[PDB]
Amino acid sequence: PEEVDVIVCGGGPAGCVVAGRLAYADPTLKVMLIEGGANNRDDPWVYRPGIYVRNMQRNGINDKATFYTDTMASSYLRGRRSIVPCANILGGGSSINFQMYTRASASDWDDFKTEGWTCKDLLPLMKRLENYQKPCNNDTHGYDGPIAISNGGQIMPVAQDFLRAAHAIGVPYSDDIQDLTTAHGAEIWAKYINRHTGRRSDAATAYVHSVMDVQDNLFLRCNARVSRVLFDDNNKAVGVAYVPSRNRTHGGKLHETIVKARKMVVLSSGTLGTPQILERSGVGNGELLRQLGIKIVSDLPGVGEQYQDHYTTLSIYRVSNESITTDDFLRGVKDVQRELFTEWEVSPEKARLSSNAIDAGFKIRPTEEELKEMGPEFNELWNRYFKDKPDKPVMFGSIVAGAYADHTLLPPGKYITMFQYLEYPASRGKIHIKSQNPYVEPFFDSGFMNNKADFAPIRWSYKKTREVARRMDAFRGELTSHHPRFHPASPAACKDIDIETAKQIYPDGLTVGIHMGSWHQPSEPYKHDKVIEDIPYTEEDDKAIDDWVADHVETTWHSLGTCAMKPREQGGVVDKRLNVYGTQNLKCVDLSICPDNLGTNTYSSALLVGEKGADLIAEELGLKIKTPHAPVPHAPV
Amino acid sequence: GHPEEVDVIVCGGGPAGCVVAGRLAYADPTLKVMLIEGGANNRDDPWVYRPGIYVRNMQRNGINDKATFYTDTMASSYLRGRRSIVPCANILGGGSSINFQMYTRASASDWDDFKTEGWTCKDLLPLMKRLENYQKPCNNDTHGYDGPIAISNGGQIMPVAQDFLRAAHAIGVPYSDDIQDLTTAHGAEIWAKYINRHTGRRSDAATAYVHSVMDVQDNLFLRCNARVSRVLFDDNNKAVGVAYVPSRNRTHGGKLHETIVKARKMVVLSSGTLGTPQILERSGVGNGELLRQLGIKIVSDLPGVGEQYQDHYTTLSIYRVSNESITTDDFLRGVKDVQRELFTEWEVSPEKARLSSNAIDAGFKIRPTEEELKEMGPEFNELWNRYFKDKPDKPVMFGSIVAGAYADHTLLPPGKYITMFQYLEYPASRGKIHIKSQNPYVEPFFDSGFMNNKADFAPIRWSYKKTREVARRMDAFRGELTSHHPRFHPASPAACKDIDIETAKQIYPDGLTVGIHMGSWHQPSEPYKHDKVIEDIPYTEEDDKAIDDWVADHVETTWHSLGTCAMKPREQGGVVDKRLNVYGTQNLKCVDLSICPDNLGTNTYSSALLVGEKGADLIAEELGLKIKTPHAPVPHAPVPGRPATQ
Ligand SMILES: Cc1cc2nc3c(=O)[nH]c(=O)nc-3n(C[C@H](O)[C@H](O)[C@H](O)COP(=O)(O)OP(=O)(O)OC[C@H]3O[C@@H](n4cnc5c(N)ncnc54)[C@H](O)[C@@H]3O)c2cc1C
Ligand SMILES: Cc1cc2nc3c(=O)[nH]c(=O)nc-3n(C[C@H](O)[C@H](O)[C@H](O)COP(=O)(O)OP(=O)(O)OC[C@H]3O[C@@H](n4cnc5c(N)ncnc54)[C@H](O)[C@@H]3O)c2cc1C
Repeated sequence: PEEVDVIVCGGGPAGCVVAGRLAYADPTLKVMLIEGGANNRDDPWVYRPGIYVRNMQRNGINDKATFYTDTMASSYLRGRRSIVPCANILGGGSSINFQMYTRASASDWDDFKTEGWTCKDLLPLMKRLENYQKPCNNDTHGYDGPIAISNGGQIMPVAQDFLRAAHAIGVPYSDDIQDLTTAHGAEIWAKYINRHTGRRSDAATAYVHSVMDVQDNLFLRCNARVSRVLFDDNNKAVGVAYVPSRNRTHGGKLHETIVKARKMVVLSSGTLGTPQILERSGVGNGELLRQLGIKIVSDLPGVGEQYQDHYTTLSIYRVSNESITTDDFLRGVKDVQRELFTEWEVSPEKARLSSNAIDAGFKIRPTEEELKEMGPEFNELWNRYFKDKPDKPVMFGSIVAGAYADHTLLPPGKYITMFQYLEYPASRGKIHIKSQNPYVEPFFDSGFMNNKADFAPIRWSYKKTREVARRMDAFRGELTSHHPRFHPASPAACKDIDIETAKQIYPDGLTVGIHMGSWHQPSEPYKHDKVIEDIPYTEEDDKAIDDWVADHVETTWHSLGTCAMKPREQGGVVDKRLNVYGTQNLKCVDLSICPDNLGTNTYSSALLVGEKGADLIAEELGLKIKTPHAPVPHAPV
Repeated sequence: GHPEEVDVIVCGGGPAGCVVAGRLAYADPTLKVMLIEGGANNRDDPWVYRPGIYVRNMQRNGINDKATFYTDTMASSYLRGRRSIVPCANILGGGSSINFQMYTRASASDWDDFKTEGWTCKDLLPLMKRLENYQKPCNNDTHGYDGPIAISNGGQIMPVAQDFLRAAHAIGVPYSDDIQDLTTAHGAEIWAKYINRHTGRRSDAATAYVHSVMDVQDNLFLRCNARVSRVLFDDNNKAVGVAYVPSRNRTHGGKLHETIVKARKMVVLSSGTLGTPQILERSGVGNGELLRQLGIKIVSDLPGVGEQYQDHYTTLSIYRVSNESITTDDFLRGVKDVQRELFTEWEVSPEKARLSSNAIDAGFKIRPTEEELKEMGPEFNELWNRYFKDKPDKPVMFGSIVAGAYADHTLLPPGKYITMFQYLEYPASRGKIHIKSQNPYVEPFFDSGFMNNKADFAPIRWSYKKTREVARRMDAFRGELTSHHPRFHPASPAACKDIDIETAKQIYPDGLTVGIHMGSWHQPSEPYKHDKVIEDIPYTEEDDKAIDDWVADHVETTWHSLGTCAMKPREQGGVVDKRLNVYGTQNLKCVDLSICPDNLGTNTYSSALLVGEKGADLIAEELGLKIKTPHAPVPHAPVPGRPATQ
């Protein structure tokens, strides 16, 4: 058509819930979901979980991601221009992400300090979205929601190996680290995978294609980049203008098509996308819009400010050749890939590919002792933010059964990577547009490590995750190339592959065991007997780690906080009901609205914001949300 | 044994024929009905029920026997001296056993324009829903959900589909959830298939209407491999039965081996646009001068028997694509382990399998602007005013991306391809088919009649340019296949650009021959740049004339034959009643697409079924039978009666 009731802009977790719930709640209500990227419906490069890694390739084929590079270099990162991707496909992150089922701790929601948003307030909505298909010992999960959650088809022998090691350095085992209370414990790590079908638990098939298969009131435009919201003379959002995904017209001319809104315009276009739409619509910092030739609808300085992410570091460790890992599949060995593709088709329920291979991990929190060696600047964050907040973790740590790094830069053999990220950083960034044009790259700043308090925890994490690695059965060495630049004589210096493992990789190789060049100090072969003591570290080694953090820290795609929800005088952008200040009929509901960070992989969060926004809109339209939701394609119920 | 007498005899087991015999046999288990089909039985044959191998059925290779080839008796000045080949189906299920399985529906006005009571759109709307089991989302209530024939997006949509839509948006053809809503003249969709979403099997009419009934009742008789010669008549021109001969003429002395089977109540003719007129003519029902010259005793003088042969007119614009693109070419080539990988996939999981598609996964119906109408000349403008002007639901051209070449790969270079499959919705040009002898094995006179009306050139020309602009904007695009494109002057800015160097080297990394200019046989395209600004190919009068030549050289049938036994009054050369009775006879109907008095803007499987549904209703009431809903459950399908997921 040209006109409908609710327009949802962006087809991410949040957007898919809003559009899907409202369209099901009332079949009269015409809602249209507009998404920049492509439709994901029945795409074997979405619904199969194991091929997740490739959606982060800058290979000029991958069209499922937009890559946001920093405008200028950062001193704090020793001169590098940070890259932050995000989804360009229906589903958003849910079509391309690691599928790690994590949840925030309880206090995180209370620290929003906003009525409607306590843990207490959201707990029932949390249960409403979840389809929990694994055991636990608490009452904290839901069992008839759309989003299937499990340990997946098969757990890799390294998972329990990681756990055995975590126990040995005094992290306790728990059945569920996602019970809203835990900050220091270790688990088998669940996925957004259906235990029964082997399929990825995307938001689009759960909430949108579910509804489109049974009713005719839900409209979908994919390959459609929403330029701006259309405004009234009294600032009521009337409609929405989108352009084609490609800029491939005659003479590169703009081609806007307009769609009009009777009731609501919803901005679910992501932490990076949403502030851009608001800013080119005329809703942002007044100084910026003036210069850009944009008439001011509302003057909001915090639009596109306070960029919060999680700060990833990837410690990589060499493992035994008998170890089962993803590396040969990731390199694209032919009949490795044929085997796992065939195994998934025949038996999704036991298939290796029905997993993300991130099968174990922990949330961690430092000791009275450990806090002494983490510097003054972090201790000030601790006393203020953490000290009397026992349910908040400081670092995340998981085991990927394979290298998560360009294998074109990795030696042969088997790897595991320790996937770490900083939970509540103090650093902050920003994103502003440089034009009315919706094809120009915007100004961008990661803001990674611009606060000094963020080094001490990551450094701590490096030494900790390493003490685990060294205590595992599968461990053979540290990939020197991808590790800190310790001094060769420091006791903390790396030790690379041992000779027995090397010889196994190239049994007829002429180069194995040639000392010439002294490029590594090899490990002594594996002894199951070996007694192990913690690696000592000097102030020198601690500089080396910091330097390593500044050169190799990255985004975790856990982007939030650019349209913050807090009072307008503080800088915030939305009401408690997520209305953009000084407009009518306009709400921003996605991770943009977070005023404060969460201790979690953020698919659970984006969904929960999406459930809450559906509640708020539904009681504003006098509509009642159905439970359960429409039956979800390819699922037994 | 088999019966020597029954109630109703349906001659020809196509879509229409299958609806009739099925609906009636299910409507009364006492009613004895015999379906006689010239082709072979299609039941549980993996070269029918797998949608992915459809291409093979048009091979003229000495092996394939699921098609009869009718060639023009005389060269056509209009095609530049070439004799035109039109195949039709030679198998139970007719075209529904061997076609592209593209789900398309006529526009509302097409039916209205028959100008015959009982055949209005709103008259036929319930019968349209009665036959469908629609297995995809759409934002309308135009479809049915408990009919026999399953319709879906198939197992796996190709990445080039959504790419094609992006390019079609870039040139102002709008996206829509459903272009088959009897309403749309201008728009682009993901194109559905006559393929059962859950089983991944071909939704042919024989299994859906006939085999279903034969499983649960004893009163439906099937006689395959039986060419219907002629209709036996009474002294009062009542049809009293039918005589058939073997499919293969391989008897002692090359002799005529006729078996007779009598009909108590009705003889139905459903042998297709090409078949039915011949059966009528060699029975004594057609042009009197022709029948008097051939020594056939005249039953009914109908000059319009085998006149007004219409069709849709196809052109195939072939383009080269990136080597990382997913296409069908290697599978069509017969690369052993590509075939092996795809046959295995469909066996294990038909619900997601690439073979559960036709690979024709996106397209558009298109209508020109006033802007574009000026380009198209006086003889197409006279047609527009006369036919399309105040008929806003009628499209001029159809267009769909095939994810591969639809052409002899023996004549194609290596690499990967896509074709813009294009056809003319409502041609002005008309053809004819008449028999040459009483013998049912001699070839008839034939005349495609393609392009014998100059009005047809201009819209196809406009299609070439329009689909070419769509090609040029795609992510997968790597050039035109010069060899299979119009003969532009090489200095023209409309001249073809063939494969670029980077894509070429990928084809043959260790080839000694890649990059040799010598011969200058192709103007290479410059390598793919994601950023590239594109501008439309400009054309001249000379370029236009090149394309008109290309159209005359390379235009073909779309297998959408209709119109040989037109339903209109006898004094205007019509052949049948508004109840599809053959003028001058009793207890004889035609129910197949031969009856259509005017074209329909659609892939005609939908329309052939609808005429069968209508024919069943007409015969039912004549016999006082009520048609049962839903029909007998369909082999290999699951138990369904409203919109659902999978
Ligand atoms: C590679 C990756 C790995 C991750 N790892 C994990 C993990 O292990 N576990 C976990 O639970 N979560 C993970 N996440 C985090 C989580 O998926 C995201 O935080 C979540 O998807 C946020 O949802 P959103 O709707 O707020 O934004 P998004 O998911 O990014 O969705 C935004 C959507 O809006 C569209 N859009 C942008 N601009 C426009 C426009 N102008 N018009 C129309 N549409 C537009 C985009 O195309 C996109 O589809 C990860 C994310 C990614 C990308
Ligand atoms: C290769 C191909 C591609 C096509 N593409 C599409 C598409 O993508 N989508 C779509 O919707 N439609 C398509 N069509 C068109 C569609 O299949 C036909 O319009 C439809 O099958 C016509 O049905 P019918 O009953 O009118 O005649 P037919 O389907 O031709 O059936 C006639 C039957 O009569 C039999 N017969 C003929 N003469 C005699 C005789 N003397 N005695 C006994 N039996 C006889 C034949 O064996 C045949 O089985 C295509 C057809 C073909 C062949």
